[PDB]
Amino acid sequence: ADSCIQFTRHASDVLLNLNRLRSRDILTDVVIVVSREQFRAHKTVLMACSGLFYSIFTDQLKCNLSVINLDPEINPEGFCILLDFMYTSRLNLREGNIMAVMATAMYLQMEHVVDTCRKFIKASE
Amino acid sequence: ADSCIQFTRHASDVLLNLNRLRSRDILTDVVIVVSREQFRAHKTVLMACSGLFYSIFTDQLKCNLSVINLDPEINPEGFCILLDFMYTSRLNLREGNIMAVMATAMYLQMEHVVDTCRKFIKASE
Amino acid sequence: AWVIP
Amino acid sequence: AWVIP
Ligand SMILES: [Cl-]
Ligand SMILES: [Cl-]
Repeated sequence: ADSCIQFTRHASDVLLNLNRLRSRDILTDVVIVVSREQFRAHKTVLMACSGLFYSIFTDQLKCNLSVINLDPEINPEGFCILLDFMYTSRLNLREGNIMAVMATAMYLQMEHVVDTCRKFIKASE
Repeated sequence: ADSCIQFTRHASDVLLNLNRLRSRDILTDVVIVVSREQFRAHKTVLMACSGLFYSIFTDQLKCNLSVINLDPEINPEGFCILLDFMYTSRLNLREGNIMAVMATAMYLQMEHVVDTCRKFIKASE
Repeated sequence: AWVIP
Repeated sequence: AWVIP
């Protein structure tokens, strides 16, 4: 302990460094395939951000797979935007991509992203 | 992107989930040995927090090791406190452990921890 | 939570 | 940074 001190910037610094490892392809251990596109990532980061990836990588057989193929209805740009969000906290939400981002976030089980997509859509109707 | 929105709590939520994976021993890929004690962890988290572990796991031979043995002068409690800090942002700094925490943080190349240890020591002299 | 960074 | 959490 109750006597701990805390470094405010630590969590963001860790995330920034995990994104630098991803950029340089250091210790990436899985390829996510979204139709014709491939995305290299760290399984622990995916599990920490997505209920779907947590379910996949806690499965006794799927935990050992080096390639995961997503449903063909998933938009690769939508997945790219959510993968960037996982590694940076920043979501590039635009009129031209919001429906694909929302559909991808529902599939990946990322409720906070689903919620902001619903709010932006509702504001425009 | 320049049009991104940001989820303030994302980085801390990611770190909290990586610590939950560590607690449950999920996808841990290295054992750090500090004399008689063993600590299971994720190489990417260690690399994101420590200059020493970044150097170790970017080495073309050491990146593949599943066990890393630290210098015998390293105190296991000191290492435990810094490993908890890496996964939570919280540092359990006490009169009885500050010298060991500072020595361990210098070895692990964690400058922000070294800096607060120096400030607490200086305040007591 | 969401903000303009 | 450091704070009392
Ligand atoms: Cl989310
Ligand atoms: Cl530090």
